Amino acid sequence: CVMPLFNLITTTQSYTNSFTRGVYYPDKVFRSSVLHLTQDLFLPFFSNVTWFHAISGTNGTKRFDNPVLPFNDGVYFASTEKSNIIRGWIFGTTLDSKTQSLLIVNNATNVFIKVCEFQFCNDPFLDVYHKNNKSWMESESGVYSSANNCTFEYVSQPFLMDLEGKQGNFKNLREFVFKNIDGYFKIYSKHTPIIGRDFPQGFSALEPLVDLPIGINITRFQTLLALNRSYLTPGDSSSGWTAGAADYYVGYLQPRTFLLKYNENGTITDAVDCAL
Amino acid sequence: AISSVLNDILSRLDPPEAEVQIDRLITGRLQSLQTYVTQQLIRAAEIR
Amino acid sequence: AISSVLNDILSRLDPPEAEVQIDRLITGRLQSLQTYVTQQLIRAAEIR
Amino acid sequence: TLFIKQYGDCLGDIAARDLICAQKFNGLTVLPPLLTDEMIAQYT
Amino acid sequence: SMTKTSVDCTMYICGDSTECSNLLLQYGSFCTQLKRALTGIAVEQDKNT
Amino acid sequence: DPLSETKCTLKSFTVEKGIYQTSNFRVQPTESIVRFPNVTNLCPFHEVFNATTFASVYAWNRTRISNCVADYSVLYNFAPFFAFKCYGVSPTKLNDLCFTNVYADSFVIKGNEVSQIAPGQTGNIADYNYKLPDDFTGCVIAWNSNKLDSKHSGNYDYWYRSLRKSKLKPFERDISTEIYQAGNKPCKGKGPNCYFPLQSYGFRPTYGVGHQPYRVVVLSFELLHAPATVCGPKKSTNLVKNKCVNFNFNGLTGTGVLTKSNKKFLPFQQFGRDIVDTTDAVRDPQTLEILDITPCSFGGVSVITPGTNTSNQVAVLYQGVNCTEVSVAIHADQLTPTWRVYSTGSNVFQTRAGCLIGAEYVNNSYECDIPIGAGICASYQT
Ligand SMILES: *[C@@H]1O[C@H](CO)[C@@H](O[C@@H]2O[C@H](CO)[C@@H](O)[C@H](O)[C@H]2NC(C)=O)[C@H](O)[C@H]1NC(C)=O
Ligand SMILES: *[C@@H]1O[C@H](CO)[C@@H](O[C@@H]2O[C@H](CO)[C@@H](O)[C@H](O)[C@H]2NC(C)=O)[C@H](O)[C@H]1NC(C)=O
Ligand SMILES: *[C@@H]1O[C@H](CO)[C@@H](O)[C@H](O)[C@H]1NC(C)=O
Ligand SMILES: *[C@@H]1O[C@H](CO)[C@@H](O)[C@H](O)[C@H]1NC(C)=O
Ligand SMILES: *[C@@H]1O[C@H](CO)[C@@H](O)[C@H](O)[C@H]1NC(C)=O
Ligand SMILES: *[C@@H]1O[C@H](CO)[C@@H](O)[C@H](O)[C@H]1NC(C)=O
Ligand SMILES: *[C@@H]1O[C@H](CO)[C@@H](O)[C@H](O)[C@H]1NC(C)=O
Ligand SMILES: *[C@@H]1O[C@H](CO)[C@@H](O)[C@H](O)[C@H]1NC(C)=O
Ligand SMILES: *[C@@H]1O[C@H](CO)[C@@H](O)[C@H](O)[C@H]1NC(C)=O
Repeated sequence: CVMPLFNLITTTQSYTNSFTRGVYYPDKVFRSSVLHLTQDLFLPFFSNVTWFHAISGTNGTKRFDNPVLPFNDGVYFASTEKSNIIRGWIFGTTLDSKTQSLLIVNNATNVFIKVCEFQFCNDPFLDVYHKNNKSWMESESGVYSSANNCTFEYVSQPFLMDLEGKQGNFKNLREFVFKNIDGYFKIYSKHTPIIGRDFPQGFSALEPLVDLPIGINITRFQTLLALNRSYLTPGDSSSGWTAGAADYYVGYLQPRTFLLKYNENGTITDAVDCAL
Repeated sequence: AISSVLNDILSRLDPPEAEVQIDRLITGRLQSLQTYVTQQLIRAAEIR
Repeated sequence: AISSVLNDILSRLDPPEAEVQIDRLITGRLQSLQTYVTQQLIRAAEIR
Repeated sequence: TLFIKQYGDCLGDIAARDLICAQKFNGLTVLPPLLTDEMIAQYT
Repeated sequence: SMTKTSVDCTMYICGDSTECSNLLLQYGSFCTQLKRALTGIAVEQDKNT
Repeated sequence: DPLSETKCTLKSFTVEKGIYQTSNFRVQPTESIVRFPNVTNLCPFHEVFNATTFASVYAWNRTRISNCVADYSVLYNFAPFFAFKCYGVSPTKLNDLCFTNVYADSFVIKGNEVSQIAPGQTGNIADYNYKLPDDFTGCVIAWNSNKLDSKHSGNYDYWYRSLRKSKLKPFERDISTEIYQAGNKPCKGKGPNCYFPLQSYGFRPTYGVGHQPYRVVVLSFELLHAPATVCGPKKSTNLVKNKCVNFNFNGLTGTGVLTKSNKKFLPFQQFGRDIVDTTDAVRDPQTLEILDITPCSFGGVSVITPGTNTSNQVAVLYQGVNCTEVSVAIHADQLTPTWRVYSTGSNVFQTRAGCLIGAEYVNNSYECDIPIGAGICASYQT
């Protein structure tokens, strides 16, 4: 656990409406041209979310905003960035080695999921920097000290995610939904090109991506930020760890009855809340 | 069922065993409602 | 019952245990059919 | 806008499944009227 | 007149199930009555037209 | 023959002229197929059965079983099986179904507390150390372990939790050893209103059978919800399409015809459904092909008779089915009613109400006597 000295900035929690986003497939069953009324842990329509930001200033002060947020019954995570500052998330109750915790790390070549009794630092983060001034690489030393009593390790998803380019704005509309089932932890994802600047108005179903049968206890969740040892902003001689602009939103799920509209073609095209 | 009060059965019994009695009361009250609705429909036809 | 498909109940249970689930589903479907026939009879009287 | 016509075939579920086909598959059949609409038109 | 519908019990209640069909006979004639009522309704529709 | 069926239907030996509804013809299946995944490696139940130590109930051992073939015959190879009772699943049928995720749990339980391992049970062990879900859908094997887990000096290695603020929700594990507080007085150690929640069995071989230690293994398998990966050792046969057959797709039994699908399943989905919530499409576990499921043709059967006094000739109307399908099924001996009416080419007529077999279609037009449907009527004429 090595943390360079930084001018830490108190977290800013701007509030914004949630619009109609946050619709995922309740189950693997395929239906077409039906009006399915379902009860599940959705995201209530036109709800309110906590908008955080993460950037490094030109005055030597870097905004390090990684607060600790309740999980309750679910979390809708949406992210948008250029350099993939959000490289993963950490889940747990007390954030120590006493109880098992869930951790996800993006290796930029694969996706790492480790569920052990990790011992995190005060502000754990992934150490990414240059090697021999030729290549980029990341290290997990700055996140945890030691791993003991491991119960689930997962290394898969050899996808780089953002690959189309930065046409609209980084083309990085990334949405995740985490559900704390009794014996499962589900992840749903969808990548969308930018229409506008941030948080556009539209509908997009969230197909499931990965299923985790960990069966662990989660109460709290926290997000990890990528820290690169300079060499990001051209024309800057500041030899220090710098982080690019990062924006993400967290919504809280609730037990709601929805009305999904599967088209005649396979994909969900619209949904209506039954209590809005 | 043991009793005609839902709360009494709920409090005095564990869920899995009380499920049978709650189902019995549900069946009885559903039959009562369906009988009322059927007689209302017949009387509605006569009144029409 | 434990499932709405008779094939599932038949596959996953022994006959003597599956009798109960089969009978529960029979009761439910018979009640539904009786309700449908009664409503159809009243509608038929009105249409006549 | 409306049943039986000649629904003995369900078109192989070319475009999902209609309500009538689903109902037919569980003992719900619609018998055709005795007088076709041509005969009703002739009577009128 | 209205749509003439004929409903088959055994297919609706115990569709392709010998055990359920055998268990259905224990309920007496709760299906000959349904078939008779629906047939009467259909004949009545034809008579109405 | 159809006339006898009409006689049975009317419960009379004489049949008046008319058209009667007798039964429902059905195209019976020819073959039976089973499609199971390629997996062959056996699941290691013996390792959780050869567990040299059994964890305490408050921290009961839990292991997952997946991506393997489960042969529950090895359960009977164990000798004692003091309590072998399966919830929601037939123990004899365990060898045929397919489960998605099998969870195996093991612990050592009190001799007379075996009956307390069940949904909604009352008692300390039920709601303070190990709570089963109210909708438990698995099996459990229990047996005594006196000759493995009894020490003459006493077995204090195993413990149970008895004091806590609230009861445990089902499938919840509590491992903390924090002291218990009674009332509102703060607790800092052993003393008044403060007791150690963990107490030991103190098992001894000299104790009675009801006081003997008992090893218990819990096999909780979640039912069909699509991503099945643990299947029985039943062998799979070849797949046949465009023929009414009995299918068994990954544990989904039924009867219907199979065909290629134009519906595009996304990679994660396994089987489709109808709007009336009936299974309609299934993806083949082996070839990863998506197929429809359409039930074999059926429909009512109506017998047209001119009255049993006039003649014994009858005409059968197969409601809502083309004559091609009926003729093919008859030629293949698949119709459920086995009294095939003689067909001579001109005895087959296709009405809008169905297929009329046994009656000749004339070009004339008379005031019709026996109503068939859709402007078609039948009568007995020279
Ligand atoms: C429905 O899914 C199908 C998958 O093919 C898509 O259909 C194609 O649509 C394009 C654009 O109109 C046509 O050029 C192709 O000929 C279609 N292919 C077919 C019909 O096989 C279609 O885009 C989807 N509809 C959506 C997403 O609204
Ligand atoms: C339960 O006990 C087993 C040993 O009996 C522990 O170790 C597991 O052993 C099985 C084979 O018996 C392996 O397949 C697993 O990979 C092992 N798990 C490991 C090493 O973590 C097991 O950990 C125990 N489980 C619990 C929940 O206590
Ligand atoms: C979200 O929180 C803000 C806090 O000021 C509140 O004003 C707003 O109404 C909230 N949104 C909803 C939809 O309740
Ligand atoms: C990331 O991927 C590289 C290969 O690209 C591999 O060698 C390494 O172990 C992975 N994990 C890291 C750097 O944590
Ligand atoms: C791991 O398990 C051991 C053995 O039960 C236990 O003593 C220890 O506290 C656990 N945690 C760690 C971090 O080693
Ligand atoms: C029956 O076959 C005839 C002759 O090709 C055709 O006109 C009719 O549409 C078919 N009906 C069905 C239900 O297949
Ligand atoms: C379980 O028990 C004995 C030792 O007690 C061992 O030799 C045997 O091989 C084990 N059983 C299996 C099936 O491996
Ligand atoms: C999970 O941990 C929280 C926080 O300590 C606790 O309140 C809750 O009871 C735990 N739930 C389970 C199922 O263990
Ligand atoms: C099963 O084996 C067949 C060939 O026998 C192969 O085509 C198919 O992909 C395999 N299924 C798997 C590996 O899931």
